[PDB]
Amino acid sequence: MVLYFIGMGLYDERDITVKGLEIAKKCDYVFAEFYTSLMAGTTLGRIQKLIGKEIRVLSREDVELNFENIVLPLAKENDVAFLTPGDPLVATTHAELRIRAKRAGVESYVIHAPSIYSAVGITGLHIYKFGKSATVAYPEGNWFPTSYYDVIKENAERGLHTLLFLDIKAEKRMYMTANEAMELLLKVEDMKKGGVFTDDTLVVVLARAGSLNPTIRAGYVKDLIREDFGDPPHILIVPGKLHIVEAEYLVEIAGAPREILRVNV
Amino acid sequence: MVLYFIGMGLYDERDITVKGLEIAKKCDYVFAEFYTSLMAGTTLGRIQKLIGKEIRVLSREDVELNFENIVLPLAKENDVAFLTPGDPLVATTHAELRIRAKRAGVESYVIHAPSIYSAVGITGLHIYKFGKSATVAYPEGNWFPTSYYDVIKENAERGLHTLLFLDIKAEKRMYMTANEAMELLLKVEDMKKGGVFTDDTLVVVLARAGSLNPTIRAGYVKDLIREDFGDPPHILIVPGKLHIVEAEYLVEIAGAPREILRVNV
Ligand SMILES: Nc1ncnc2c1ncn2[C@@H]1O[C@H](CSCC[C@H](N)C(=O)O)[C@@H](O)[C@H]1O
Ligand code: NA
Repeated sequence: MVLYFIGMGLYDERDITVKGLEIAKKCDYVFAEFYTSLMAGTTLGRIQKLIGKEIRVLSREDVELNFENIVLPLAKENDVAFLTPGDPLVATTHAELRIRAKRAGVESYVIHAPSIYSAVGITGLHIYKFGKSATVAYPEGNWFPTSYYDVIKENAERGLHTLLFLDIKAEKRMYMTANEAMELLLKVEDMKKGGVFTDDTLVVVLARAGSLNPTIRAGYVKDLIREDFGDPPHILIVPGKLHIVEAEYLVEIAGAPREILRVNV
Repeated sequence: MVLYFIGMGLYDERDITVKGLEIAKKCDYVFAEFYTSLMAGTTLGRIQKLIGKEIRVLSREDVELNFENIVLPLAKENDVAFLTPGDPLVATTHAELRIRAKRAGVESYVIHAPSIYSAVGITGLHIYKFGKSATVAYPEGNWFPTSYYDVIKENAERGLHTLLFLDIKAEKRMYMTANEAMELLLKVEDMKKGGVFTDDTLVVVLARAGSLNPTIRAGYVKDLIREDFGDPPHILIVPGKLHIVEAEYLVEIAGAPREILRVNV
């Protein structure tokens, strides 16, 4: 009787750690969700094939309202695994599920996997220089989210980089592109006018991290806002003050304008 | 003609991803470094047996000063793998290595793995609330660095959490414990008296992340400063003001005192 929170990683079924795979293979029941992120390089079939078990996919409602009714009951008499994209506890509310497990007398263990949060390292930006992170959320009806704009501003004043997770509506199959995130940010800039995000702002786009050929691009909003970065998932990053080697990397690897090599100390 | 930056993960040889293991097995030559960090839950022998290849260890100088003379030459006519603890390119200087590859006409791909940057999510603290990160260094001689103290201050001031890496002497295999980190910070507080780190400061300790039995403890400095958190590596976190949900996880999972439910929320 035990519950394992196992991350499947960034892009495909092979992004799971060996630890996670060997443990999953031996579990009596295997559950999973695919609404907290998008694994663009795999399918349930390949995952099931790899694990050798039938996987039951849970919806956000199943998890958020019925985890203790669907999963925990089985964990009391068996070994259960709950799979999620990337790392199970990063930018999700799955951590709270460990409390529910506890209160049900079920021991839980966490098996990490590569996460988008650390994969930003591939952009060449020093990961220790990232500040507070935020999520660019799709406006809905008359409600237009904007706090993420304030995060960029706060980080920028401190010279820190800003990681922007992009919205996702799995059931509607909606995956926010970096382009849409940029459009929303310009609209918020027009609203607040803090000179935080404009056509001249340098940004970095990372798409489908985890694949052998992710899309890594850096440049000014005016030039990237309409560029095709390939299929989702995408994340947008607004760098703060750059170190020379960061700029060098963005130019050499992410095709940024050579002019950014000239940093303003 | 191809260099593969492959992450070994957090704690033991099984923290590498299935993708990383399979690719490593197809490489003609396999290099690894254990100076940016160490896999306390395994050995070079166990990693070699898992990969089924002989692994050549590289020192910090081998990499920083001679990467292009030791690794790249072979990558020109073979498939080569460069293994590192955690997720590749997280270590500040590693991304630049890809520029060296490009310059040498060598293709490079990144195979991600679990990083402490995302693994700390197991402490229950929301990942988006983490601010700038820092490393607590041992003072020595006339040198007493304290910038990490200022990082905590700026972060906590904005309600952000601070991830603190503890000093490590790879070659000498000596790790700074969370206990030593706390003592050091109290000492720094005594000199700067900014009211940033005191006996009443709430801290979180994460030890052996990646292991199936990690140590996750949360409490006030006065009660944790002499507690035994087990074997290294240790990571110290100074949380900013907590979301009730974070506080609850810390109490139920990290054994934190109920007092934080009213004092630090
Ligand atoms: N492989 C990938 N490439 C680019 N962005 C990704 C990504 N995986 C996740 N994301 C980003 O993060 C959002 C999901 S947030 C959940 C993250 C997950 N627990 C993890 O550990 O990665 C997506 O909407 C997207 O903006
Ligand atoms: Na961070």
